[PDB]
Amino acid sequence: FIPLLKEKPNALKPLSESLRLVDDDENNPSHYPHPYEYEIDHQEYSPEI
Repeated sequence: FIPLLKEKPNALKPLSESLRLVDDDENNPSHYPHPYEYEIDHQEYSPEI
């Protein structure tokens, strides 16, 4: 699957290096990760929520 949402808004990382490949190690073959993963990585959440 080619990544299909090029918009990376309110994100902690751009979409470019987020659209890369991780290494092919003992648990995973070659595949593609997500655009907005770093925004989901350690974001301090909404205080009013």
